[PDB]
This record gives sequence, structure tokens and C-alpha cells, in this order.
Amino acid sequence: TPCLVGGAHAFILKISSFCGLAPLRFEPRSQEYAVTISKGKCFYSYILVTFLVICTIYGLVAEIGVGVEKSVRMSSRMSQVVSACDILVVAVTAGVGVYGAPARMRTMLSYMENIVAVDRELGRHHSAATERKLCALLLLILLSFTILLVDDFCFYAMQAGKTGRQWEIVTNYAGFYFLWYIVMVLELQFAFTALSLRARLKLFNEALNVTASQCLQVPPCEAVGRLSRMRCTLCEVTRHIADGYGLPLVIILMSTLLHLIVTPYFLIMEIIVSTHRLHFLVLQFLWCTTHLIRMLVVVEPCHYTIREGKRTEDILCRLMTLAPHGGVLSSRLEVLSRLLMLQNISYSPLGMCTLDRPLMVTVLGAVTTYLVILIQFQR
Amino acid sequence: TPCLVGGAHAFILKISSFCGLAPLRFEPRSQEYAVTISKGKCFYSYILVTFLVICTIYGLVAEIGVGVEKSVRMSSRMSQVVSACDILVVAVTAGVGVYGAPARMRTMLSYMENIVAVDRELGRHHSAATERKLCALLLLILLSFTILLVDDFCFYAMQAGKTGRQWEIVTNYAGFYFLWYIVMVLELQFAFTALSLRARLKLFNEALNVTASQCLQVPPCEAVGRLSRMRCTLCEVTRHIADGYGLPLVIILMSTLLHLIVTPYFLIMEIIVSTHRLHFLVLQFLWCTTHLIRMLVVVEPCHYTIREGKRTEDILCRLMTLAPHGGVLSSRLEVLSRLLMLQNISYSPLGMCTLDRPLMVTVLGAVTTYLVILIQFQR
Amino acid sequence: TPCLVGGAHAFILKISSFCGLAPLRFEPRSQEYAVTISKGKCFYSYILVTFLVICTIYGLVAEIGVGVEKSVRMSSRMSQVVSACDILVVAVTAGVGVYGAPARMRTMLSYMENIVAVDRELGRHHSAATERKLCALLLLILLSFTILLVDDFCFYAMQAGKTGRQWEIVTNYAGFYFLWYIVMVLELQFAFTALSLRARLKLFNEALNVTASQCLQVPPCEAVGRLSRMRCTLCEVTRHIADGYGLPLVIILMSTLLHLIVTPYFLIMEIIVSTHRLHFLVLQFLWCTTHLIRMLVVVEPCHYTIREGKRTEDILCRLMTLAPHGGVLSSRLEVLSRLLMLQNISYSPLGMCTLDRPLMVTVLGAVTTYLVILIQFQR
Amino acid sequence: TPCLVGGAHAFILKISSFCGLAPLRFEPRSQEYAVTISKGKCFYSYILVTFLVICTIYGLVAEIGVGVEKSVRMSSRMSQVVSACDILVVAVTAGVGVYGAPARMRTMLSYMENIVAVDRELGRHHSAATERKLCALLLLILLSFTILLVDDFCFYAMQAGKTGRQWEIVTNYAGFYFLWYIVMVLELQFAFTALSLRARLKLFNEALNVTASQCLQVPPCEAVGRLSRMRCTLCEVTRHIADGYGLPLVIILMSTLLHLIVTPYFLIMEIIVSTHRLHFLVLQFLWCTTHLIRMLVVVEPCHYTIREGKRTEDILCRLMTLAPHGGVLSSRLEVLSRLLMLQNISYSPLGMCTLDRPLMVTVLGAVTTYLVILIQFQR
Ligand SMILES: OC[C@H]1O[C@](O)(CO)[C@@H](O)[C@@H]1O
Ligand SMILES: OC[C@H]1O[C@](O)(CO)[C@@H](O)[C@@H]1O
Ligand SMILES: OC[C@H]1O[C@](O)(CO)[C@@H](O)[C@@H]1O
Ligand SMILES: OC[C@H]1O[C@](O)(CO)[C@@H](O)[C@@H]1O
Repeated sequence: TPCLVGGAHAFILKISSFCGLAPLRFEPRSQEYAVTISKGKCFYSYILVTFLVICTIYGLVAEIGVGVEKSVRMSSRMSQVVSACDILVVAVTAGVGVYGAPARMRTMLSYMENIVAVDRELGRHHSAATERKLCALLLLILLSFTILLVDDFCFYAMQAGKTGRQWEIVTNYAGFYFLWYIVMVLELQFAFTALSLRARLKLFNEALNVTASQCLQVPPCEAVGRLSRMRCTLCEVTRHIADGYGLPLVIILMSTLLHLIVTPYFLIMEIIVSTHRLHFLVLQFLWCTTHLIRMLVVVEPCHYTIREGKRTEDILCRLMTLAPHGGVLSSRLEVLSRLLMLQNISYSPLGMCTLDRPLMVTVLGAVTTYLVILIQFQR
Repeated sequence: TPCLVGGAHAFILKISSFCGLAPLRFEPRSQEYAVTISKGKCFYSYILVTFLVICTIYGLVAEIGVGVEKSVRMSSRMSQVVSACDILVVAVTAGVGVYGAPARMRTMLSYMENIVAVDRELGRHHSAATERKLCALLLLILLSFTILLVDDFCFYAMQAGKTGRQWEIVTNYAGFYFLWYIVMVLELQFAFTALSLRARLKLFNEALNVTASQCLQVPPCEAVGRLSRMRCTLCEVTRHIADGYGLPLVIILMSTLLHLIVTPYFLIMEIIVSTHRLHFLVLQFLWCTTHLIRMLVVVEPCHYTIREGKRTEDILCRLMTLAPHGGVLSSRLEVLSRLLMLQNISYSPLGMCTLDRPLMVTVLGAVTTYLVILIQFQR
Repeated sequence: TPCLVGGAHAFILKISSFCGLAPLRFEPRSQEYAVTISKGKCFYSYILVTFLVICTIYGLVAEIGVGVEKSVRMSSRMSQVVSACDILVVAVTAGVGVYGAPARMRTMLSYMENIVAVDRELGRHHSAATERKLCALLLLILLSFTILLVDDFCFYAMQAGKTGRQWEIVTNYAGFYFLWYIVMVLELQFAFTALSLRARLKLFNEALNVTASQCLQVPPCEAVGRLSRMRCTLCEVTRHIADGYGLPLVIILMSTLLHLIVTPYFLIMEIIVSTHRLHFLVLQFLWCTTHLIRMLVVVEPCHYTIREGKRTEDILCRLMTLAPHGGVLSSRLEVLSRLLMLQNISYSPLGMCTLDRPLMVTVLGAVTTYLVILIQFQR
Repeated sequence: TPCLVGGAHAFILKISSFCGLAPLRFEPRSQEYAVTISKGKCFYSYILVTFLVICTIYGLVAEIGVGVEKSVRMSSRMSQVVSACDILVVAVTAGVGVYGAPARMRTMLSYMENIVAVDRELGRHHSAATERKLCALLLLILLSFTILLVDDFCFYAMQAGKTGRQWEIVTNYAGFYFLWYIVMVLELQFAFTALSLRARLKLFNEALNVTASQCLQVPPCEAVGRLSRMRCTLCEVTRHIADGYGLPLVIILMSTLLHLIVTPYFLIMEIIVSTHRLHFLVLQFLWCTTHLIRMLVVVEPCHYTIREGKRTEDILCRLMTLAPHGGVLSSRLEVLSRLLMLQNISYSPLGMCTLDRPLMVTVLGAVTTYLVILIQFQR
């Protein structure tokens, strides 16, 4: 019983495999891809992430020990704790992403066999078309992030080359940007998994709307029960996704919080002390935009899933109003109403957050408060 | 199938059309008004808002570049970021109001054909009388805001005339007050749309109260089902209104937050440094009152709609208690109870906020915190 | 159809009538008291509150104008805004309590005729005994508050007598303590109304527990329907109480917030600048305790009502589990379950707050934040 | 009708009895332990806690009065209010734990007779095995905390021995660490009671999953009703546990808040003024970790219970989808669905908090805000 997969989870799964976030074999059997746990590639992922974290920590220690005057990035005693936190938070995020990738892939393989059964009753062509449309956004975001990483690395290398520390700065911050790449790939992987589930739930909503209200290929009485079972399976898959990614999700959220606190602090420091390096200002603005984009990538698929659940409730209420009174197609909708009341399809990472648009407002308020706190502490 | 409309959406729709927030043709067919998308007036609205935003940005740049000593409004380096934010937030609010007006009018025309069907089963005379009562408040609020705008503009013009910059200040801040007018008209338009829907839902509540409990013109068994379908249509219209105005609503909320942070800062600065211009103090107090009134205009209709939904729940519970046990008028109320449990009628702009009275407390607390933060930063 | 009343609303209603918070006639007909609107006593209440507010404002103006050095209470420029806010917040609270007393008494008379019908099906002796037990707490709290008011007034009078301003200070702060008395009486009136409704709902819970589970005087099938109607009436009375007292409740909550922000500020100022007047420290500690007691008086009855509602849910779940399957006493409990799901018995003043124990934590956190803000501003 | 108990509540109940948190007799009848109220041991617990609190307060007073220069712990005027709060908060926590232990043991004995009936229908061997697995964690945490207490006490004793105040410091802080031991034992007692109830509810979930979906020993129709009654009893036990421990829970939560505010302040003070005592830094880091562990011990069992309730909802939805339409095993699941909708199994201490993972985020944010407030106040 191989776990066939294709479309979105055929390209980003290979990218994550290359960067160590998806230790899966990729047998080319059939048109789709048969994925399975690849013990031996998990060891490679662990070795890669451990080497990157060790190199990043050693480079951070060397950059702290080289001195405030000599360092080009840490040109202040206060601009050493913030940069150290910046480095360590992405190190922790990449570690959580890789140290836990085998378990996440095991859960993914577990719910593959259920989501394929769900797709068979809806049409795999629609899911394949929707998943192939997310590859363009995947490539665009990955290319933008990689270009920003390369530009930042080159800028700092040329700045350190003036004082004859270009190779030292390259050695110290080589693994930092690889950890950035790993973190971004993990975020995109979660986002596209959630978007695939959202596409499945949208297909479920369309089927519930068009079949339960009289194109049909089935009586609506049996159709409502089939859709109820399908929604239970979809809720199971949503819970598995939320459980697998919960720790990476909370770590990514706190990393975005810390980064939206730190980067504006650096921009303000530059515009108040130097106003000299326009490249630094451009990079700081790009990094603030990138952190906002990361937050959006994390929170938007979950909000869309919640909106699709609300649409499910809307469709079900309309169907119950249009349903014949006291007929067979009135107790089948009662069971679905009880299901909708008992269960909501939402992403709660580790039970702390809710992963919705209201979470963005709270994080932005905390960012503003901690930013003004740092500004007061600097002065 | 023309979208007939009249009463509230016959006067403020013409005002919004004049200011570019409602690109609709206004054929005088029948007693009411037949509205439709008016491609060619949407182009006029886009040109108008683009010209206003360009003029406002150019005037802001000129006022920043004229110097702290020369400028009469920006008489401080710190009183340049706050004034720039003040200008740009209303520029963004007006842009969002106009760049998106055709789509909002399309959604409005979409739910017109449903809300007229809802009104036909309740009585168009009541809705026309209720909508005509909102025109007096519309005229009062618009006149008050326009008088305040004219007074502020004249005050600043006379202040700049002392240093020979009256025409310069007029050129720099001509479009700023037009953007204020557009923002206020957009707020009033949303408020009166929400109030019209609240009036419809109040009529629905009265019908549910008087018909399901034995003036009738219909058996209560069929009446409960008809009212359930009506409530589903009303929920659909509420969702369309919330989706159309969601981005303008969140932009208006953040603009009110920023303005309630900024205006008391200016008032405190004046009372601590000058205590000379009584006109400035009067204007600052009037502007604080106006921002509070704007917040109330935004949040009160949604709170009233939520209160009407709670009244619907109350009436339904009373009806279920009074209903005969095991009769036909017991499962019809079960469907309505399930509908009420699954669906609540509330305005959630873009999914972030909830647009209720509790939102006022949070915004006021944030206003106080950021205001004391600015006061600390000034000293 | 006179509105007979006795017990709790026979003593505190006379106290509130004396202080202008209950303009009701008190015909001694029957053992209980027949209350009705007393137009002519409402005029007396309005005149009394207007005179008190005018005297308080004039005294505040005179105390501000007498000078920082001459004033014994306002011995600082910063300790003039806080004291002015302290005075004006209780002035506003007393005004809201009295300007609105006739409408609150009208709503009270409206729900008297329903709550007496509720009591007749439960036993008026229990309600009379429970309401008579609240009179001891009423007298204790009123006596404690009056003693504190008299002690504070005497302390300030003797302090001003040293500089020959005892009669001036008496004239300036005569009405301030009368406004305190009015505010405290209003708080106690709301608290005891809510406690009476809580006692009624507790009787309802006991009846539901002992009658629906087989002392009975009625079959349980009809008993469940009677209790459902009773709970609907109790929810109506709760909503009327919340609507009548909502504005006084929110004003009292913000007054307690401001006072818990102000009084510790005065205590800290004294312990850092003088450490001389032990009477002042004792009074400040007593006032902090009094503000906490006021907060508890406001929030505890609502929390107890919510707890009684949760107990209702618990009892109903136990009854449904113990009920025969498919019998007549299974759909009667279904209606009650739907009623409990649709309606919760809670006090939401004007829709902003929730009036529960969690509200205490938020208010205390805001108190701490604003207190440390004032401490930072002083230094 | 003795209350037989064993496993977890056979070892920690003896530990709590020794430290005064469980005044119960421990007759060795049968394999398990028969516990009952032990009037005479409650007097011993009261005497012990009163003596400890009096000694702690006297030692705190002596340490404040010995002088800033002489004291080794309070080497600052500002580092006297924070240390006094540190001491008094654990004194209050231990007092609440012991002053209230007889009532908590009475409630525990009350719900013992219900939870044993619940266990009999599930299998006492599973509960005994699960409860015996918590003893290893109990011993580990108690040993770690005792080792930390002894190390801290010895460190401070040797530090005071340099200035010839080792016996004085021992006398002053002897009871402080005993109060710490009592607080930790109370936290572990609550945690293991909650974990035992979680194990019972997990057994209930497994039985509902395997029996209602066709190993059985009973038809599923009667099984669903039996499980509904069992869940009602489990909710009753959860409510009794939450009511008994509510005040200790809120006191422990505020103590953890205050300690996570205070300990990082001491660590920062040391790293900014001395950087000399590495033992002090190690102890401060260990104490921060211990306070975080205490918070986790408090909040994790409740979160696991809520997760088990969500799993109950999931299982019930799956069963309703798989249940035959219109059969007997469709209305039995309707009653259970109504039970799940009306009741959630959660720990709300005194009604203020919710005791979940989201509570950790709020407390951590408050910790950060108050910590930076103290840092600003120090400078
Ligand atoms: O300048 C601050 C920005 O730079 C980075 O450290 C990457 O080099 C980002 O983590 C941060 O947002
Ligand atoms: O003085 C501040 C006030 O002035 C305005 O800029 C209008 O001229 C408002 O935006 C603001 O509330
Ligand atoms: O000292 C402050 C205290 O004194 C009062 O003004 C009463 O005289 C209270 O409002 C306040 O809590
Ligand atoms: O140093 C601060 C730490 O020390 C203690 O007082 C114990 O001696 C703890 O309460 C606190 O976390």
C-alpha cells in the first residue's frame, strides 16, 4: 500500500528532502510519486542540521569575541544581545524543523492514505490542478528569499572586506543563511500542506452545496452521510497536520515576533546614528517585509481553512432550510449539524495559539511594545 | 431585473457617487431608484482619488521640506512623524474606500435582489420609513464634519498668512480635507447599510414574535420555516456586507486608533508649551470628539445587530417553551434553533476584529498606552 | 396590580429613596411593601443630585484656585489632575446613578410582576429568608463606608484647621462624601438585586434537581416544562437587570479602576516624601481596601449567577443520563438543553464587559501598569 | 464504606501527610490504603504551618532590620521589597495549601467513592499501573527541588559565614525552605490528582472507541448510556478537584508570575554589578528553570485533560457517522452529543483563569513587561 503523492507534495517534498526537512524516498512508480520513510536520509538530515548549528554557534562566538570595534555587524554592546538572539532563534527554528522531520513525515504518510481516499470521492484532477498552481508561488517566494539572503551575505562580506575580514565573516555567517533557507522551506512546506487540505475542504463544500440540493450521481440522502464521513476524515487530517507542525509553528511565530522586534530596532539605530549606508536601509526594509511575509505565510492558510469551515456551516444551514420537513433528508442534516457544532476545523499549534488573523494583531501589538521598550533602553 | 432602491440608499448613494465612493447610475424609474454599475463613473472616481492622493503627498513633502521654523503645523522634528502618519493614514483610508468601490457596489447590487425579496415578505413601508429617519442623522453628521474641516482649514490658513504662507498652506493641505470628507462619507455609508440590515432583522424578530405565537395571515408552522429561510438570506446579506467593507473597516479602525493617539498628544504639547492659541485647543478637543464619534459610527450598528440576534435567540426560546409538545410547531423551531446555534449575525472585518463594544475598550487602552509612550518620548 | 415587594428590596429601597436612587412610593399595604413610581420624588432626587454635583464642582474649582501651598489635599501640581479625576469620576458615577433612577425603577417594577410569579411556584418564604439575610451585610458595609467617610472628612478638616481653612475645606468637600454615599448605595442596590435573582435561580436549580429525578407534587414531565418556562422568565429578568444597571455598572468599573490607580499613587508619594502622617497611611490603606471591596461587590453576584447557570447545566446533564430512553421525559429535557445552549445567564453591562472574576484580573493588570506609569512620570 | 486508595494517592498522600497537606489516617487494610479524615493530624498540620509562617516572618523582619550592608541576600534598598515579596508569596502559598487541607481532603474523600465506581467499570489494574508510573516522576521532581533548596541554603550559609552571620542566616531562613517544600508538595499533589483523573478519562475514551463501534461484553446501545453516566461522574469529579484546589491554584499561578519576574531581575543585577559569584548565577538559572517547571506542573495536566475531552468529541463524531441511521444506537449518541456540547472538562481555578497552555503565554508576557519595568526602575 504505497503512499502515492504528486503535484505540490512532489516538488517541495524533494526540496525539503534536499535541505533535510523530508527524509523520504521518491520511487518514480506511476505518474505520481510513491514516498516512504528513508532511514539513512534521516541520518543525513540530522548530520546536516547538527553541522549547521555547530558552525553557526561557533561563528557567533567568534563574532562576539572579535570585538565591538572589529565586528561589522555587532558595532555595539547592546547590538550583541539582539544579534545573538536573532541568530539563536533561527538556529532553534531550523533544529526544530529538522529534529522532528522523521516524525512529521511519518504522520504525513499516515494521513496520506486517508486524504487519497477523500480525494477519490471528489476527483484527483482538481486537487492536482490546485496543487500545481501553488508551485509558482513556491518558486517565487523561494527565489525572493534566496536572492535576499545572497544580497545580505554579499553586502556584509564586502563591508568586512574593507577591514580585511571578508573570509572571517564568511566563515562566521556561512551556516546562518543555510539555517534561514531551512526555516523558509519548512514554512513553505507547512503552508502548502495546509493549502492542499483547504483545497480538499473546498471541494467538499462544493459537493455538499451541489449534491444535497438536487451532477449528482447519488441520492442526496446517502450523499449527506458520505460527506459527513468525509468531513470526519478531513478533521482527522487537519488534527494530524496541526499536531505534526505545532512545535515548528509556535517556534516560527516566536521567531517572527523577535525578528519584527529586532529589525526595526536596527533600522531606527541606523537612521539615528549613521544615515550613511543606503544598502543597509534597503536590506532592513526588505527584511521587515520578509518577516511580515513569513507571518502571512504561516497564518493565511489556517484562516482560509476556518473561512471554509464557516462556509460549510452556511451551506448546511441553507440545506436544512431547503430540506423537506420530517423526511429522510432531515435527520442526515441533523447529524452533520451536530458534527459541525462539536468540531471546528482550525489549527491550534501545541494548544497555545489559534493561528488566525486575530493572532496577527496581538503579535503586532507586542512587537510595537517591545520595540519602543528597546528604543527607550537604548537612550 | 433592475435593483430598485430608495430611502437611505438613495441620498447617501448619490453623495458617495459625487465623492467617488459609489459609481452607480441613478435612473429615476419608478418611485425608488434603479442603480447599476456605471463604468465611466468608476474611472472618474479612480482619477479623483489618485489626484487627491498625489496632491496630498506632494503637499506633505513640501511641508516637510519647508522647514520646522517656517511650517505652522509641523513646529517640531517629532511633530513631523506624527503629522505625516496622520496625513498618510487618511490618504490610505480614502484610497481603500475608493480603490474598491466598484467591487463593493457589485456586492451591494448582488445582495439588493435578496434583501428586496426579504423586505417584500415584511413590508417595504417600514423599511422606507426607517431608512428615511437615518437621513437626518446623515445630514447632521456630514454638516458637523464639514464645518469642522472648514474651520480647521481656515484657522491654519490665517495662521500661515501671518508669515506669508497662506496660499502655500492652502496648496499643501487642499486635498487632505477632501480625503477627510471621503473617509467620513465612507464611514457613514457603511453605518447606514448596517443600520438598514439591522432594521430588516428587527422586522424579522417582530414577525417571529407575533406570528409564531398566535396579524398572522399564515399558519405558524409554515411561518417558522419562512422565517428560517428569511434569516438565512439575512445572514448571507450580513456576510456580503462584512466582506465588502472589511478592509475599509479595519483601515478605519486603525486610523481611529492612530488619531486618538495623535490628537491628545498635540493637545498636551500645546497646553505644556504655549497655552496661547485657544482656537487650537478648541480644534483639538473637537477633533478628539470627532474621532470618538467616528469610532462609535463604526462600531454601534454592528453591536445593535448582535443585540438583535440575541433578541432572536430570546424570542425563539420563549416560542419553544410555549410550543405544543411533540407537535408540528416543535420540529420547525428545532431547525431554527440549530440555525441560531450554527450561525451568529456579526461583523468581522477581514476576520481580525469583531466590531463590537468590547473592541472599543481594547482600542482605548491601546490609545492610552501609546499616548503615554509618546509623552515619555517627548520628555 | 400592585408590585408587592419585601425583605431586601424593602430596606435598601427606602435607603436609596432617601439618597435619591429609588423614587418609589412605599404604601404599607399588606405585610410586604407596594412600590410604584413616585413622580415628585424623582424631581427631589434630580434636585438633590444636581445640587450635590454643582457644590462638588465649585468646591473642586475653589480648591484648585486656592493654591498648591495653601491646599492640604492638593500639595503638588501633579497631585491636582489625579485628585480632580478622583472627584469627577465619583461625581459622574453619582450622576449616572441618579440621572436614570426613574428608568431603572420602571424596569424593576416591570420585572417585579414576573419574578413574583416565579417565586409563587417556588415558595416566597425561602426568598424572604434569603433576602432578609442580606440586610446584615448591607448594614455592615454601609456602616463601614460611612465611618470611613466621616473619618476621612474629619482628618482633612483637622489638617486644614492648622492653617485656618477648616470651614473652607468643609465647604469644598461637603458634597464629595455625599456623592460617595450615593455611589456606595447604588453599588449595594445592584448587588442585592443580583443576589435576589441568584437566590431565585438557586431555588430553580434545587427544584429541577429534586423534581425531575423522582416532594414532587407534580409529574416530572410537566415539571420540566414548567421549569423551562421559569428559566425563560428568569433570563428575561436577568436581561432587564443588566440593561437597567449597565451604564452604572461600567461607570462603577472605570471608577474602581481609576481609584485603584490613584490611591496607591498617593500612598507611595507619602511613603517616599513624608512618612509623617500615620493617619494618612491608614486612610490610604483603608481606601484601597474599600475600592477592592467595591470591585468585589460589583463582580461577585454575577459570578455566582454564572456558577448557578453552570450548575443548571450539570443537573440537566445528570437528568438526561438518568432519564428513560425514548420516553416523554426525554424530549422535555431536549427542549431544556436547547434553551441552555442558546441562553446563558450572565451580566454584560452595555455589552462591553462581562462582569465576572476574569474581569478582575484584567482590571488589576491595568491598575498595575497605569500605577507604574504614574510612578515613572512623577520621577 | 471506607475510601480505598492506592498507587499515586498512597505515596504522595503520605508525603503530604508528613508535610501537613493531607491529614488522613492510613489504615493498612487490604492491598490498597483506607484513608479517612484524621482530626488531630489536622491540628498538627495547622500548628506546623503556623510555626513555619511565624518563624519565616520573624526571620524576614530580622533580615530587613539587620541592615543593607550586613545582609548578604538584601544588599540593596530596592532588593528588599522584591525579596520580601518573594518570601511572603511562598508564605501565603504554603498557608493556603495547609489552611484548607482538611476541606480538600474531605472533597477528595467525597469523590473517591465515585471515582472507584468509575474505575470498577473500566479496570483498576490500568489505573494502578498508570498511577504507579507517576511515582518515579514524583520522586525525581521532589529530589531535584530538595537538592536545589539544600544547595541554596548552604550557599547562603557559607556566604554569611564570611561575615560571621551563618547561624543568624540559618535562623532567619530556616522556615523559608520548609515553606518551599510544602508548596512544591502541594503542586505535585494537585498535578498527580489531575493526572489520575486524566488516566480515567483516557480509559473512558478507549472504551467509547472500542465498544460503541463493535472486547465488548455488552451491546453498544447500553454501552453508550453507561459511558454517558460515567462521563457525568467524571465531570463531577473534575469539578470537585477544581473547586478544592482553585485557591491554591491561583495562588501558585501568581507566585510563579512573581518569581519569574523576580529571579531574572536578580540574575541581571548580578551580571551587571558583580559578575563575581558563579554559584549565584548557577542558582539563579536553576531557580528560573524551577519556576518554569512549576508552571508546567500546574498547567500541563489540565491541558492534557482538555485534549482528552477533544478526543472524546472526535470519537463521538466518528461513532455518529458510523452509526446506523434511525436505529437505537443513534439517539444514545444524541444524548452523549448534547452532554459534550453542554459540558467541557476543564480546570478553572476560582473562575478567574482557565489553566491551559494559552495561560502560559499571557503569564510570560506579563513577566517580560514587569521585568523590564523593574529594570527601568533600577536604572
Ligand atoms: O538586520 C536584521 C535582519 O538581519 C538578519 O539577521 C539577517 O541577516 C535578520 O534575522 C534580521 O531581520
Ligand atoms: O491636530 C490633530 C488633528 O488635526 C488633523 O490632522 C486634521 O487637521 C486630524 O487628523 C487630527 O486629529
Ligand atoms: O487618597 C485617595 C483616596 O481619597 C479619596 O479621594 C476619598 O477622600 C478616594 O477617592 C481615594 O481612594
Ligand atoms: O534569587 C531568587 C530566587 O531565590 C529564592 O528566593 C529562593 O532562595 C526564590 O524564591 C527565587 O526564585
